[PDB]
Amino acid sequence: PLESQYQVGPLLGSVYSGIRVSDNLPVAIKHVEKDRISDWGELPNGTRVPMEVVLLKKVSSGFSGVIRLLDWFERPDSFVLILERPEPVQDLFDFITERGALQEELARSFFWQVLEAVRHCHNCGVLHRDIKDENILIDLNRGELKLIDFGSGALLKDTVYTDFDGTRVYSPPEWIRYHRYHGRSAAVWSLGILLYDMVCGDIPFEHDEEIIGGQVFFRQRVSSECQHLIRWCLALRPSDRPTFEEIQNHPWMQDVLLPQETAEIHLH
Amino acid sequence: KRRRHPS
Ligand SMILES: Nc1ncnc2c1ncn2[C@@H]1O[C@H](COP(=O)(O)OP(=O)(O)NP(=O)(O)O)[C@@H](O)[C@H]1O
Repeated sequence: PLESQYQVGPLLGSVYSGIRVSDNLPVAIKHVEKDRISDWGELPNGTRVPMEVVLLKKVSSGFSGVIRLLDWFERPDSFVLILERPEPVQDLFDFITERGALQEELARSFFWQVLEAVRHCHNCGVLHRDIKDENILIDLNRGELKLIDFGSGALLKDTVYTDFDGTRVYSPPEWIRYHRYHGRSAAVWSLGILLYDMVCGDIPFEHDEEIIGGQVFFRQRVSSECQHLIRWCLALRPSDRPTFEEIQNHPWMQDVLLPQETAEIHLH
Repeated sequence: KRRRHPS
């Protein structure tokens, strides 16, 4: 089965809206050209798929803040991934573009949920490597965030990474200057970028020189507690960055809204 | 000007 187990619809951005005809579940149908893949892995059963598939299988167990792979298919020249599609949905990059700099209460709820999702990944041995507002979807009714696009991801390891294919402006200074990083510490850097994006309405750094200068100028009013968390995540030295635990125990991170509260207060 | 950033 393939083309008629899913009624397929319009382009989203090569990703199509689909409905699984066996039960009308909304889905997203992602096509990936074999030529444009550089990383491959093997599933539990041995067979050789794109890394993206391997990583999504590993995290698609149970419920979480990550968009789940429901199925996939090989074609002669492509793979096709069937993903959860929540509805109504908007990605965080568009949400921030329209709303501007988010209120701290809202930024705290989003950022916490992204931290839970990234922790979930790491627990499954998966490093995303492209955390950013464009790779985050907001389910507007439930107030739940979901991570997408594992296409630059890797298996989590504790040794150094010398390859990177994510977004440069969310990449850390050790990558810019030395083409090396460690997973968690890089992930925390990009989480600092993302947090600034939320409270200020745009990312802090556009150019390599700004990234390695680590001078964080705040363009909107932001509380001292939040500025501190952000500066901590954006420490130049990787070992000076906070662990995931220290981020979630930070004073600015306390008394988070539940997802449904977040929807009711800020999204409905 | 706020913009998206490709991989
Ligand atoms: N459930 C969903 N899963 C994935 N993408 C979605 C979903 N719903 C909407 N989209 C849109 O599809 C866009 C592209 O998906 P993404 O997973 O980022 O692919 P990409 O890496 O940019 N390109 P490619 O993987 O080469 O097709 C997103 O930015 C979303 O706005």
